[PDB]
Amino acid sequence: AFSWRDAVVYQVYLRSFRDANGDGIGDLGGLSQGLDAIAALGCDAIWLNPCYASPQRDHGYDIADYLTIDPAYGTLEEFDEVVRRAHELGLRVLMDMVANHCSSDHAWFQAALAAEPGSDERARFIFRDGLGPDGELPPNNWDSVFGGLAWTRVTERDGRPGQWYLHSFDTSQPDFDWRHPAVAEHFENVLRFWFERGVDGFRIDVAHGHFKDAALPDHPGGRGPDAGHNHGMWDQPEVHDLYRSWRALGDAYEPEKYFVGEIWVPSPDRLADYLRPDELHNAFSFDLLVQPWNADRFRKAIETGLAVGRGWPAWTLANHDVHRAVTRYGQEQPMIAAARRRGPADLDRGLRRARAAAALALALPGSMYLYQGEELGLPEVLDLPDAARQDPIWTRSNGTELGRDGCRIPLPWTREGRTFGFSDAAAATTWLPQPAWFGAFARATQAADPDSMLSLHRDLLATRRTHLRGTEPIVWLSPAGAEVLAFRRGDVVVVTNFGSAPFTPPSAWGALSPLLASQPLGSATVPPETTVWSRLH
Ligand SMILES: CO[C@H]1O[C@H](C)[C@@H](N[C@H]2C=C(CO)[C@@H](O)[C@H](O)[C@H]2O)[C@H](O)[C@H]1O
Repeated sequence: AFSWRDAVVYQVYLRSFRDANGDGIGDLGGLSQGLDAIAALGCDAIWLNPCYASPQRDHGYDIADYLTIDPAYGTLEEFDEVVRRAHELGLRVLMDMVANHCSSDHAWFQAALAAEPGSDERARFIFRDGLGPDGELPPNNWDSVFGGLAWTRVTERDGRPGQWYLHSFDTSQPDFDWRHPAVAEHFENVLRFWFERGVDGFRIDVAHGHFKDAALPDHPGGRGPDAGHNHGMWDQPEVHDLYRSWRALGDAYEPEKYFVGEIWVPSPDRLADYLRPDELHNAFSFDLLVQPWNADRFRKAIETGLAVGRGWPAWTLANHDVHRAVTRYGQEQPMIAAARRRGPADLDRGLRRARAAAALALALPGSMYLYQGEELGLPEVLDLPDAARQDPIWTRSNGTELGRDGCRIPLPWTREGRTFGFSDAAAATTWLPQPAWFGAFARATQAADPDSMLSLHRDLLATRRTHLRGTEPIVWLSPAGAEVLAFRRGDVVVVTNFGSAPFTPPSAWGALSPLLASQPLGSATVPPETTVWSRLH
């Protein structure tokens, strides 16, 4: 039967999955068409990046209406059909909860801008007087995650500059005041609304956000690279009461709803508090995602994930915010900055390592989140033309930080077609341009090739379901620091040879016959940069 503990979740970046309407934008009609492909791959659930009404200044994470689907993606009726079709295929459905902030076009925030200092409208956000004799300094020294100030100054109704409002992310994403009672009430209503439509749970955006220190103190570390975690801006005690309330709400349903947090905090003990039994079910294990190709760093990150997750963490190797794994591992090897390195990526090296890494991560106890396109071995499109970039990171850095658009390129479905089957002929230009070579990675081509990245993922998910029991914990076979990672789970032994020479496992690891491998191999040595799953006799 289905279990969240062992779920393999396909992350659907809807804008770039499949364009059924022919407007150049991935949409719900396209997702409906592609659900058969997700289930055939072997996945257990889908998580949709936010598809609510949004001006797309942060591509869905700036929400203007939490109770409606963006008209570019479809109607609520089409959404209901997607949910029922997914369910009919056995796929559970996670939506994306974005409650730290809303779009500046949300009706509440437009009302706040039009209201006076001290109004209730502004009290639902974080508006403060500026510092300096004319208020020209921001109220404190906080940085936007996307670069620049975390505050924007507004014009008051006398036409002169006045108060500033806080935005942890883009200027167009004002942060709520989570101490204002209307905010919590609104988000309980949002949860209930979507749960009523059969949504099975939420991925929680900025789960370390929502509450800040009520005094909004300056970060003593400053703005610089090694300023450190801004303790006043994130990860406050009140956020745990919030998740207790959401968990209690979700636990009233049968089956109970599911919550996975997107949490970025440095301390594993701080992270673990989000996963206490009355709070969130899980959180992405980002330590592994940011590691370079290195056996020792992988092992340490896996150890951290297993402790924080109490034995069944939520693993992921890529998402819509970081460089694709084929690029990360194909580059020369040296928090989130580690997953956004620039420089030449060797495609064959990156594909080899990405295959081995997928095979390793899918053997770990717990759940696994596959970002769309990773099952095709897509590289990051680093050479996107300047003019095509849309990520606020690009604009706010004046072009000195590339941003995330290179992992959001519309997927290739067929070798043929001007958009590689992402849309039909008659369709508008795609919202981000696909490179001329994307057709080489087409899903249909890979499905027909037993050696493809897609076929490897299909084999892994099939073998994971038949041979890997969720109740069997890791028994480490290799020692700390080894260049070859090896463990046993029940009667399956997993070996990842991170190095460039073949490796012969010591006979004490058992009498092994191979189940699958991320490369060819009929010997008992593990080829370079290869993962092998074997049955233990
Ligand atoms: C290092 O992580 C930081 O930067 C990341 C980009 C953020 N990720 C989420 C936060 C926002 C803001 O809604 C969207 O722009 C991202 O796509 C979403 O996945 C993290 O919450 C934030 O802590």
